[PDB]
Order: sequence, then C-alpha cells, then structure tokens
Amino acid sequence: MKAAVVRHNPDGYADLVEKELRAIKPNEALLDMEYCGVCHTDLHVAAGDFGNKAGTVLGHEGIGIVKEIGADVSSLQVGDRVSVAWFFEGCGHCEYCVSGNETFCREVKNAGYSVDGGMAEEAIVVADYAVKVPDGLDPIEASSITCAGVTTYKAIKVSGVKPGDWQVIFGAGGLGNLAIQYAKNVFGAKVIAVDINQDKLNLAKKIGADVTINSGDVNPVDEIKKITGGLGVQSAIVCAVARIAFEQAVASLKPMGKMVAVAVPNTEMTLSVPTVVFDGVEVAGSLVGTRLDLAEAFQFGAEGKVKPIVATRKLEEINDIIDEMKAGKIEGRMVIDFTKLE
Amino acid sequence: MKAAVVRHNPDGYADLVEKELRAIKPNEALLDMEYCGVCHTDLHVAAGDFGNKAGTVLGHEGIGIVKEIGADVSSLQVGDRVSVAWFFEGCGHCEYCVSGNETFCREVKNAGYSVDGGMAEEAIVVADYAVKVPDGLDPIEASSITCAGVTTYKAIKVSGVKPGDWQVIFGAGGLGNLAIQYAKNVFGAKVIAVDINQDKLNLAKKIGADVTINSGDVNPVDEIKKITGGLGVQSAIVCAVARIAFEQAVASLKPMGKMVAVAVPNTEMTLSVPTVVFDGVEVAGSLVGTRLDLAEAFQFGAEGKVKPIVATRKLEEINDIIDEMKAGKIEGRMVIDFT
Ligand SMILES: [Zn+2]
Ligand SMILES: [Zn+2]
Ligand SMILES: [Zn+2]
Ligand SMILES: [Zn+2]
Repeated sequence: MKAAVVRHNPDGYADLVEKELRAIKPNEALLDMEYCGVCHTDLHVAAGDFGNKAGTVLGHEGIGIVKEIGADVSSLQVGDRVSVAWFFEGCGHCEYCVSGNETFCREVKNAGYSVDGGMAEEAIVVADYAVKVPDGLDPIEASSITCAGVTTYKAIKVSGVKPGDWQVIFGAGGLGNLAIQYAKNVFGAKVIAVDINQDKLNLAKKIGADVTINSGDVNPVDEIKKITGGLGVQSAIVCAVARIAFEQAVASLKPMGKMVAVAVPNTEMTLSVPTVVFDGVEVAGSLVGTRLDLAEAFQFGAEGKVKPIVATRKLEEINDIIDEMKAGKIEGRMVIDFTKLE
Repeated sequence: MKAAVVRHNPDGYADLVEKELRAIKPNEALLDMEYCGVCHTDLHVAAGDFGNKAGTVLGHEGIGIVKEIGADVSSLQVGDRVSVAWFFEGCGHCEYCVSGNETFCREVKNAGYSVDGGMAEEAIVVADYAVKVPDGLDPIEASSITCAGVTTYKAIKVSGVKPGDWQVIFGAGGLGNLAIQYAKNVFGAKVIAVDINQDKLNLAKKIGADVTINSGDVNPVDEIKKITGGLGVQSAIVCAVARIAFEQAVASLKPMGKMVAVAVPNTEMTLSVPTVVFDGVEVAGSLVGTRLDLAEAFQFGAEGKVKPIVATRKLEEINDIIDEMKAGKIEGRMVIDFT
C-alpha cells in the first residue's frame, strides 16, 4: 500500500513509498485509512528536529475503518471508524497511566514519530487505544479533533475556567479558532480573542468571541483589564508563537489566574517573580489528551458545538502541503483523503 | 515608643525613631509587643523594591499582648497573645476574601509595607484579623510561624504534594528551614534540601531533610534526578533569593510536577515553556496564608511538629541583622525582643 515516510536523510519532506505492513498481533487492528491531517509536527519530524526517524510512516491525525482485528480484541469490530492520534499507545500500568494522565507515560508510542502513523493507505493500531469516532461527527472534521481539537479542549480543562469566567485566547487562527469555539460553546466562558490580524478576529467574532482585540493597533493588556472590570481574565490560552503573546497573556491574568500554553514561543519567555508571588498566578501548558479527553472532544464535534476548518487533498500532494505550510498559506488543516468512493 | 521604620530615602535599612500611636478605632486592639522576627521581605520593603514607604513601621512577624480593645471588639480580650502578620487586613467581601483566598485581596493592608507593622514596642491591629497564638506555643517560635511558617505551610499545600512524594526545597534559610520541617513532619513528603551554604544544609539534615545538596559543589538538577530514580521530584518550593534556583527548580520536576515560588527577589526568571507544554509541569506563586492557614500552622508548632530555630536580638541591632541576612549568615530567624 502507499505511505508517506521520513526520508533516509531527513530533509523536511516525505518520500512516497510502497510499504507492506507486518501481520497484526492479538490485541491489534488493521485499518483502511480514510483521512489523515497534515500537521506542523509532521514537518518537524520529517525535518529531523527530534532525531532521525528515517522510514517511519508520518501522520497522527488519522481516521480509518477497521478491516481486521486480532483474536483478543473486544473493543472494536470490523467496520468501526476509529482514530490514529499522537497518543498512540501507553504502557497501561505506570504511575502516569494508572493515575489518569496516560499522555505522560514514559513508554508512550506517538503516531508518526516513534511508531508508524496514519499517513498511509493502511495502518496498524492497538485496538483499545484507537478511539472510536462518534456517528454524527463528519470524519474529515474528526481528523482535526484528534490533534487541534483534543489539545484545545484539554487545555481549557487544565485552565480551570468555569461558566461565566472571562478567558482570553491569544492567537485567533490555527488552534485559536477551535479554542474559541470550545471556550464559548462547551465551557460557557466569556471569550476575548487577541490577534495582530483583523481578518481572523472578524472570523473569531463570527464563531463566538464576545470581544476581539487587534494587538497591532493597541496594547492588549490595558484593554483586557478594562473589559473584565479592572482585574484581568481568569485564564489565557496561548495559541500564538510570538513571545510577546505569552508575556501579554501572563500580564493579563487576574490574581490566581492561569495561563495555559498550547504553542511554544520562538524566543525564551520570562516571568517577573514578585508578580507571580503577589498575584498568585499559575502558568502551565497542555498537549493533546487521554483517550477519554479525545472521546469527549469528539462528542462535542458530533453535537455541532465545534467545527474545525478542513479541506481535503490527495496523498501525492504531501510535499506541496509541506511548502504551503512553511509559506504560511494554510487556514486550519489540509487533510489527505484516501477514500475511493462516495 | 521606639520603632524601626523605612528611611526617608529608602536605602535597604531602618531608622530607629520615637513614634506615638494614634488612638484605636472600635474594631481595633492596641498591643504591647513582645517579639518581631526579621524577614527578607522587610529588606525588600526597606530597599524600595515595592515603592517608597518612607516612615512606615517595618515588621510582619509580630507577637504581642493585647493592652486595649475598641468598643466593638468581641474576638479578643485584654491579655490575649496575638500576631501581626503580612496579611494584616482584607476587605472581607471581594471574590478573594469570600472564596477562601483572602491574601489576594486587592484592598489588602500589609503589615510593614502598606500599614505600620510589628517592629516597634507597640502596634495597632484589627482585632478580627489578629490571629491568636495558642498556649503551648512559645512566643519566640510563634513569631517565625507568623511569616516563615505559614508562608511555607501554605506553599506546600499549593504544591499539591501528598505523603510519600519527593519534594525539593531550594534555600535552607529562615523560610526554607521551616519549609523542610513542615514538608517532612506535617505533610509526610520525602524531602531534598538544596543550598549553597553547607552549615545551613547540615542543619537541614538535623531537622528533617532526607537528602541535602550543596549546589556550589554539584549540579543540583542531575543529583535530584538520581535521588528520585530518574524522573525528578513531584514539587519544588523555592525559598531562595537567586534567579538560578527558580530555574533549577523547574528543571528538577518530574512530568506534571509543580514549582511553587515563595521568595520574591527583585528578579525575572526564565520560564522553560517546552517544559510546561511537553512535560505537564506547573509554576505557581503562593502568598503567605489566610487567617485559617496561620491558625493551622500555629497548631503544628504548639504540638511540637515544627520547631522554629530562633535567636533574639535588640531593636537597635536591626541594621546589623539586615547585613547578616544579606551575607547569608543567619540560621533560622533573628527575632527582635521587646520584653
Ligand atoms: Zn497535529
Ligand atoms: Zn504508562
Ligand atoms: Zn515575611
Ligand atoms: Zn477582599
């Protein structure tokens, strides 16, 4: 079958190879992939940024149909639609797994990085770890919920925001788009969206930001303080990569407020220690979520409470998509479409 | 009466002056002071780090005996022993005061900063905010618990350590010594202590530290990772005034560990955002403790679960104490003795 793999000398691009999968084990399933989103993380992995992963099949935003199950599998049956996400397998028995924090398992397998992923016509998954896609959830949208969706949903959980609190999202496009939809439509927060780009802010307004702030035209911090009534927001979710965003996010918190990073800044962030102490603020960050966070994130999509921006492309375009992504030309996700039929 | 106050041009030191206290209001009490500990925060205040507070009486580790009460006071009576802590008065009705988080009150009065403190022979307190010192707790010891002890007790609650977890305390001075005693004797943590001063570490070993690390001799981060079986600690309490302690603290945490900032050196710290994003780590500040945190912290001292290391000094000695503290010379707390 056809797969996108890391090149022998990782150079940022994929090779498109013929690959024959090994036979599945008793606890596994073989999928026929339908979709697989292309992510910034795929670019990093293909570039060698995390080590030389030559020959590894890319993709951790996969959606697929179970074609075969191993003899011990009871969770899935042939014909089920399931997911291939970043969190592909944990060991099941360590402190992180058993405490309910399995993405931190030290023996974690991540799809498209430390184990073959879903950017291929077929993939193997461990059955009990391939989360089912609910009926009601468009499967092209589900591919984006496996990464951007579960990340922003879980980040907003980690923030501790409760109905009626103010939360600000720094960065209106990309992840920010889905962060705004979850914050407003699922958690019942009052939402401020902050961005340098008016177009995207105009879009945020459409998908449920109560207030938008163009950060090129003003200092966001002073306006955020005014909007919330002097104090600041309960929490900030930082979706932007500009270090100034992280600085402004922290500066905007009311006392005991919490900043949750979902992106990492291009240059190192600093905190003023007397402010962290005298205002008791908290900084944390979040990446994807357990299988249960994923199930929940899917269910809100299935109810129509969030709607990711997606478009489809053919597998052969992988390297065009990579260049578009480096050039900054993509709103939301491009999603490789393996389906023949419908 | 004699008081130590912020200088007219704040320079890090005190003037000793004669002050006459105003008459008390109906919800207030007048104290004859017994003791007031010296805290690094007094030095930051006197240096102007938090703005110019020229003329304000310093001190927020005060212990004194109620001499007079206002007409509306029912919580205290003459002869009660009470405390004068950083959290000196909150508004009572804001979302911080009503949710169990009163030290974050934006209208807070802070002893020794925004209101006259306890480093003087007498002090006025707001009676319902002046937490009684339990019998069975030595007043000199109570002075340390009034700031050092309640700050670290509450910081250890904020860290979320549970019995059996590994916790590291950066800085084994006045704050860090008590932090070790609470983490070990009250919370049941396994405790690492990290400092550059070996005598403070030798003391840390005697009062409860399971492992001590001299960080002029070694890389504390690598050592911590070994002690704990490879991953690092569940939490780090930073009681150290050095920027690098804050950064070693973040680095020493296992995934989902939490760093709690207690010391307020006038510094920035570098925040490793990849560490919070990929390893789940949290950084939070903690600010002294509520009136109930202090009552709890005091009860542990009364029961002998913690024992503050203290030495008494004369008020006239306040500027000598400040230089000892800047030189890293103090074990435990120096306590001004008004008795
Ligand atoms: Zn992704
Ligand atoms: Zn595990
Ligand atoms: Zn203090
Ligand atoms: Zn208040």
